[PDB]
Amino acid sequence: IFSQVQVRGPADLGMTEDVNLANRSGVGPFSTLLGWFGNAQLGPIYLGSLGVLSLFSGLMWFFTIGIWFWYQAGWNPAVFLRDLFFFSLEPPAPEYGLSFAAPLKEGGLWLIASFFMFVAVWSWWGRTYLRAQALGMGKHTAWAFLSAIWLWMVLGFIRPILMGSWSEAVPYGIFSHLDWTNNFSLVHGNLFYNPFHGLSIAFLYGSALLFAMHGATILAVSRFGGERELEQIADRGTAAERAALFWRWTMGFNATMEGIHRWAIWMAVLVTLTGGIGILLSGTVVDNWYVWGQNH
Amino acid sequence: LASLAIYSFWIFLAGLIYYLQTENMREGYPLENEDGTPAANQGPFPLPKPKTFILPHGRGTLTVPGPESEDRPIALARTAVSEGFPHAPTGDPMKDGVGPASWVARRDLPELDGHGHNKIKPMKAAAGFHVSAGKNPIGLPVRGCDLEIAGKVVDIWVDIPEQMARFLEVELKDGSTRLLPMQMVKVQSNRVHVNALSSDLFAGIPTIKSPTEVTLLEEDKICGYVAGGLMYAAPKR
Amino acid sequence: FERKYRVPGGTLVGGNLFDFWVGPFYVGFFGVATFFFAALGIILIAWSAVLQGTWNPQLISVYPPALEYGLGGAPLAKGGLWQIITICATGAFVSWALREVEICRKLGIGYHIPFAFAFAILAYLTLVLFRPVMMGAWGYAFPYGIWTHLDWVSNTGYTYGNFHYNPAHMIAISFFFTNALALALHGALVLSAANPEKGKEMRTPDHEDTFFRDLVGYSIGTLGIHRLGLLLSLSAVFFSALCMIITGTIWFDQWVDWWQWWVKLP
Ligand code: BCL
Ligand code: BCL
Ligand SMILES: CC[C@H]1c2cc3[nH]c4c(c3C)C(=O)[C@H](C(=O)OC)c4c3nc(cc4[nH]c(cc(n2)[C@@H]1C)c(C(C)=O)c4C)[C@@H](C)[C@@H]3CCC(=O)OC/C=C(\C)CCC[C@H](C)CCC[C@H](C)CCCC(C)C
Ligand SMILES: CC[C@H]1c2cc3[nH]c4c(c3C)C(=O)[C@H](C(=O)OC)c4c3nc(cc4[nH]c(cc(n2)[C@@H]1C)c(C(C)=O)c4C)[C@@H](C)[C@@H]3CCC(=O)OC/C=C(\C)CCC[C@H](C)CCC[C@H](C)CCCC(C)C
Ligand SMILES: CCCCCCCCO[C@H]1O[C@H](CO)[C@@H](O)[C@H](O)[C@H]1O
Ligand SMILES: [Fe+3]
Repeated sequence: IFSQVQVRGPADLGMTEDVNLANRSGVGPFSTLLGWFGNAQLGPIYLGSLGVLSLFSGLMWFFTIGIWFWYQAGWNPAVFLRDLFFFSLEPPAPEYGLSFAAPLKEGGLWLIASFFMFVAVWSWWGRTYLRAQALGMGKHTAWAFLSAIWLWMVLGFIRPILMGSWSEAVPYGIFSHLDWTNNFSLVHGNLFYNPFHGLSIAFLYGSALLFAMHGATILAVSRFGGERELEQIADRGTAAERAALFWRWTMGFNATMEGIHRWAIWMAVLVTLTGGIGILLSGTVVDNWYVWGQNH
Repeated sequence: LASLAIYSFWIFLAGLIYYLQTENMREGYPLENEDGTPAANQGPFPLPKPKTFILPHGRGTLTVPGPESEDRPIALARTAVSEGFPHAPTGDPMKDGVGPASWVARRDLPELDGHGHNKIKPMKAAAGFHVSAGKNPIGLPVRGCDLEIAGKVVDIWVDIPEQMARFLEVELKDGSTRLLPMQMVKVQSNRVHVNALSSDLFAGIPTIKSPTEVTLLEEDKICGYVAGGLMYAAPKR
Repeated sequence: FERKYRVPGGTLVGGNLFDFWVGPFYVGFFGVATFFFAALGIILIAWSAVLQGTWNPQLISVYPPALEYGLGGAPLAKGGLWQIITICATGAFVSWALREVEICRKLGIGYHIPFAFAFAILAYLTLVLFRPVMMGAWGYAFPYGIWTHLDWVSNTGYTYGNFHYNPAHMIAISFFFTNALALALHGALVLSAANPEKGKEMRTPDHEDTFFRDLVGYSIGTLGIHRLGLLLSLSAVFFSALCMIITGTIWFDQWVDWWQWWVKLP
């Protein structure tokens, strides 16, 4: 269930047929914390080529936003930390089009910041790329990612390039991107009538459930380390056999220590794949969803 | 247009589902299934694209869709008439390995690791392995359910990789030993229990081969017995 | 396989008259009840998308006894077929879960699947009973239409300003979200291992563990993730339950005013 006598020997590690140079971040066993629940270690790490930027970049983004973040506050703590949610960087909307050549305070920051985070994601993308390599895994997370990137790449890039208007991108602030949402509803014609959206919900629930199903299984399956999934997709003992019997019987029909994660990598990815489709339609190839709908 | 979108998307879907997806579920599970309903109770797929695996460091090879049955003594009888019908174990089930009990038969080769670290050793055998946070079952007199105790803790065989307190050795009063899986047992301050398994036996606990190493059939053979307790132990219920 | 697992007993109640497997299905005196409670449901029900005249899988619908009609009463046309039909889930479901124990108990396995969904059958009730029951009325319970529900949803929602403001709401999303990839990673991990590059030998348990400390520089091997996963999930649903139960009842105002509790004082 969740560790009741904790152990933790030395400090462990592995090849990478690759640039191990990286190693800073030192084995600092965590016990009460990330121990009781998960894993006691803490690092090592591997701050490769790419990983640098990810960070370099990943911050500016944070810095830039963080910056014009202050100005609204007027360089004031009590201020700054009040309207903190409330503060926000809104694009060159100043609605005036996929026409860069912007002012800092209108376009600017945003065109700057936003557009800079282009990079993190992008790179760090690579990251999951080779961290696989070294180890010579497959390349699934590279796969199980461009989802995360679709609805990204879209939501703030593709689309607004489609209406010839960043005027169309989502804005940076806590309580702002929330708001920039439904606003987004009202204009696409109450948008639940959106086919793709519902799937996207179709699924974003599909998980909740299933992580709540796969997870909760393996647990009734410790009794026999159902958890050891590889030294199982090679060799079946009760573990598998029965964590599938349950379902074979209950809902009649079952899966396979692999397929199940075959059920998994997907179950989730659609959850994003989907919405991305949803969203390059919902301002073009569909001015309204009621309508479109009512016309079906 | 988007009707061509959402209308063919409905291909990527039906597409995968009973395709890849459920296809893979099959890969190496009752690569088709008999005993009454012959060739099925409807219209699956005649077993997918058979594929082969790569057994880890040390080599081996497994081709997944395979018909490795079992004439490995199912003491499982008959209850009558139709299939779906239960099938009673021919006497004390816990042993013959059937019902809750039932084991399997993974290799007589324990799951190695990274290298040859046969992954699951005992605490002594170990390098620098002790108890960060916890009580220590060691010397912890293991109870039963009975309430007549059935042994004294002798180790916690450690999992190297996960660094997982995998099992806890327990020496009966035949100056003997046997290890009981961790996700059984309740380490309470002064006392212990793999309650599942009334003391008033315990013995059932199959032995391992060498007293340093739990091989697959070991772990697996071990692991059932214990549980069957759940199913098949009078007190409890 | 199975054949050995098809082994008398585990019966919560039924004793015997129930130890059997309609083929792939283990009957037992809950599937048997699961039944009696699904039939009688869609019967009374199906009786409704009639009475409605129209129907259309799509727009056959069921609403409860609309507000001030009361908590008490209602009649198999303004109330009832909803009423009753409801008492058919908060029971057909509960009934199955149990069918869930029964399979477990015998199946050898462990406790928790049946607990996890016990949350689901717990989200629901909230919305169609708790919420309702507290607002001394069953009107915040909801439709039963493949399509209204957005509506029933879409309004109450907006009943309280941009609902994406109710805090707890804030949250549950972010579990909802996280417990997502949270699968996007797990579902992708186990995989790459199990199914590697072109010729490389099947990977290692600590083959994985090794990736993550490299991407992320922590990493919660095998077990730790199936718990964690069943975590963010189970949670977030529930943190949903809070959202509401709380929304119609100690926040009468548009959500955006909450937020000031902060933006007050010094
Ligand atoms: C009230 C407002 C509108 C509405 C407006 C929208 C809008 C607008 C959009 C969605 C979309 C979604 N909505 Mg909707 N939605 C409403 C009603 C609902 C309800 C409900 C009624 O029950 C439900 C359940 C849903 C459910 C959903 C999800 C299925 C879906 C995306 C969520 C997700 O899982 O991926 C979320 C995935 C991501 C956010 C991936 C992001 C990846 C990036 C690259 C990672 C960035 C990391 C960064 C660099 C670091 C920052 C770290 C943080 C500080 C921690 N909506 C109402 C009708 N919804 C999306 C959609 O599918 O549109 C087609 C979307 O765009
Ligand atoms: C426009 C309206 C508002 C808003 C208004 C509301 C309202 C109003 C409510 C929510 C709730 C929800 N919203 Mg909100 N929401 C908005 C926008 C969002 C966005 C977004 C991206 O913008 C997101 C991601 C969300 C997220 C969500 C989820 C946290 C949550 C759903 C609860 C839940 O799933 O319980 C899931 C519960 C179940 C699935 C119930 C049990 C189902 C049954 C029992 C399962 C068995 C059924 C049957 C047997 C299956 C058999 C199948 C067949 C035999 C095959 N909302 C907009 C801005 N939201 C709901 C919530 O908090 O509920 C607690 C809610 O009431
Ligand atoms: C499959 C769909 C889901 C998905 C998938 C997905 N995400 C992924 C993967 C996949 C499959 C990874 O492999 C990749 C990964 O490497 O991280 C786990 C990742 C990831 N998903 C991320 C975020 C993310 N994904 C999201 C959504 C989704 N990702 C979907 C739910 C969300 C939302 C919107 O819920 C978020 C916030 C990152 C954790 C990671 C890749 C992020 C990346 O591009 O790198 C960003 C670089 C930086 C942030 C630079 C760092 C400095 C910054 C200023 C950050 C401040 C952090 C703060 C200081 C910490 C404070 C906490 C402390 C108190 C501890
Ligand atoms: C709460 C934690 C997450 C979760 C987990 C969960 N669900 C589970 C499990 C687990 C752990 C199961 O083991 C169990 C199952 O065996 O699933 C495969 C189940 C399950 N989760 C279900 C559904 C569902 N889960 C939901 C959510 C979640 N499930 C959570 C996110 C949702 C939503 C929308 O989030 C949906 C749609 C079922 C597939 C299944 C068990 C359902 C069951 O008991 O069905 C029996 C069928 C009948 C009795 C016929 C119905 C008779 C009714 C009287 C009439 C119908 C009225 C009802 C309102 C239908 C809906 C009306 C309108 C709203 C449409
Ligand atoms: C496509 C645009 C996606 C933006 C969605 C939210 C992106 C920013 O989200 C958050 O990150 C900032 C970091 O500077 C925080 O300071 C703010 O809370 C907010 O900007
Ligand atoms: Fe898993």
